[PDB]
Amino acid sequence: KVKLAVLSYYKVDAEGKVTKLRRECSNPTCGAGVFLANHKDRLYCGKCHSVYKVNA
Amino acid sequence: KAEVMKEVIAKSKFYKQERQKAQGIMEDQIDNLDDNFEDVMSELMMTQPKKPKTDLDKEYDIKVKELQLDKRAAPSDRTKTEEEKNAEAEEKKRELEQQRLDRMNGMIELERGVEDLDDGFWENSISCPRTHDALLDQVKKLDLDDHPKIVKNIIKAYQPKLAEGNKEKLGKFTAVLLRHIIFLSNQNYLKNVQSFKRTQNALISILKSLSEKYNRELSEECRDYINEMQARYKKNHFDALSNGDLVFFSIIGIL
Amino acid sequence: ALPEKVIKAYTTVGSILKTWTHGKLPKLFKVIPSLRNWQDVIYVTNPEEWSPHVVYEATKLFVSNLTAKESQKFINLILLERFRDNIETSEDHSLNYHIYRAVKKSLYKPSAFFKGFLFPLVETGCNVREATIAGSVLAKVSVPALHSSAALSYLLRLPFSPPTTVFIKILLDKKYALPYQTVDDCVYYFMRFRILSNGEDATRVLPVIWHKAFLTFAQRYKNDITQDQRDFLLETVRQRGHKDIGPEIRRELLAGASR
Amino acid sequence: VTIEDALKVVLRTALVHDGLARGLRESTKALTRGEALLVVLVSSVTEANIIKLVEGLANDPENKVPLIKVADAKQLGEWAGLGKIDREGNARKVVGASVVVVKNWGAETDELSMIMEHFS
RNA sequence: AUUGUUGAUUUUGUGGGUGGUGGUGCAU
Ligand SMILES: [Zn+2]
Repeated sequence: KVKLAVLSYYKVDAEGKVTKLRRECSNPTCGAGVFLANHKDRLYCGKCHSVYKVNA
Repeated sequence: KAEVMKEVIAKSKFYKQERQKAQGIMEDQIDNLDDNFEDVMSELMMTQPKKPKTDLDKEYDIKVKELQLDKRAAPSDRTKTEEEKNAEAEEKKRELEQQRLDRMNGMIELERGVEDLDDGFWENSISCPRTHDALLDQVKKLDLDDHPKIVKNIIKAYQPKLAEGNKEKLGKFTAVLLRHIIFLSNQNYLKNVQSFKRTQNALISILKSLSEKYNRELSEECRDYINEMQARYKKNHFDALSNGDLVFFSIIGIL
Repeated sequence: ALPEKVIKAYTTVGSILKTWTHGKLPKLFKVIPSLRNWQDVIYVTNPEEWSPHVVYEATKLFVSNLTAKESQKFINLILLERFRDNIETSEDHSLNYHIYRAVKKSLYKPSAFFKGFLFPLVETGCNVREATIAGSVLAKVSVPALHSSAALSYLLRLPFSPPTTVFIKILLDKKYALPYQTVDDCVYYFMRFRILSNGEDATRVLPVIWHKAFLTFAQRYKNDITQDQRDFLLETVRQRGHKDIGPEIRRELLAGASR
Repeated sequence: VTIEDALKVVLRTALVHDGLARGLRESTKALTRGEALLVVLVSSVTEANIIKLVEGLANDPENKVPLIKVADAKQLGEWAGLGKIDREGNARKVVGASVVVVKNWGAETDELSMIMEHFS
């Protein structure tokens, strides 16, 4: 199990600015907030199971 | 007959060959389709279309959320008739009586016999106390008549269902309870015999309920005490023996 | 209109699903739930033509991945229709072993099952055989007490029919800790068949399943009803009681304690 | 009618209509998608990161969402409906909720207007 | 908790009811 995994996705600066550390899936059904799992050779979506290249 | 049989065997193998071919063609189709997976998904995504519940459907979703606010009724089982209960009780009495007769005549439950054992014999909040001393500390400050209350509370506080491991904790407490029953008898009690008689038999009644579920833990403690009495007898003879041993031998007959 | 290349791609899938019995499913098939227009993609695969084996595998895939509102459409348009047609077209009017498992997996999401499978069935001329088969699935599989209690209250409110009473009898056999609101609703249902001004239900002939359901309620929720609720039911058994079941229902009701 | 008592009914009405996002992950997902209408955050969260992130998301200039503070996470969970009801009627086996986000008010109630008026 | 990301649908401990898409004949 991974604890407080959602926190790792976001970094917040001292000024309160929130920056996303992971990319979102472009699938319309997935919509915003569905985050691609970062693998060494690919970006994977856990919802629609789509695969995207890391530098695409 | 033989020609019919070679026909049947041949017919079976011929279909068995067809199914395997049909299975093979299907796997080939899937593999080819998977290779074209990326190409098909591309345009299909490009054509993805752009961006009310039935009033019956609303009510069901509404309904479920009120029911959680409500309290839940306890379900009950069908009541057996007095005749059925008596017949069931009579049936159990018959079985237990028959088993006792069988064991009386040499039936040994592991159903072996006594003669089998004779091979090679002659040739060669509330804390649950795991130890007896722990129980006394908990009941150190109480009157004698209050021992059944804490002993019963320890059982209630540690039933098997409340948490995992409570069977073992009560299993050890069954042994600890027995060492308490014999321990109290050793202690002097002529001053308050009536009070002692109220606690000692109450504890024995509790110990009987434990034995029904934890006889194996009780049996091990019983056999250890028999070793302890023997060992003390070897060095002190009668001086080792006490009133606790006389009480102990009696409880074993009960349980 | 899907892309023309896609139509051949899923038409090829439709041929595969017709004879599919084991192995891995098409990868184009496993991604249908993620598509928004699955209602159109699913159509070209010919759901009516699927093997029974694919129906179970589609139910695993679609129910677990689609949303609650959408899974209701899948269960209603596909799983329910295949359930009804299969019973009617079979010689012995049974249900195929794989279609049987799909209903169990569809019950994984109780909200979609009840509103997509059960309620439409009983409100669309369910026969006794369908109620028995669907009742068995509901009896065997674990369902949450909350959803069933809303569902149990729902069926009791519908017009009386033997097919509906089968589901009422099943949901009472489950021995759920029915909330007091649902227990009252059960009381009203049995109360409304007593002759008083009242509807035809007072005089409607009552099959045995009605009395088994009323005995089931008495056996389990006798201790859960008020004294007032007890006397109305005791009146009901007096007037509409069965020859053999009635006395047993009376025995159970008197043995219970008021809440 | 206190502010705390107002939120008791408001959240309960949202529950009846499946309009609540319960928990951090659902709350964060709801906020980023722009479906959040109100945020109730626990002040007593042990991890400062949780408070920092939700406050940042609720204060996004694109989608400013009002935020409320609650003393106890266990006490918020009872509003979110996680706990079960005992025979006596008191809540039992309640589960703490660090964050709760309302997606749909379901029904318009005077207590909802009172909550909005404070924020305006 | 758990599903395959999802959200209380499951999992764990302790009890525990069930023969039932069962057949085969009989009586409108
Ligand atoms: Zn995706």
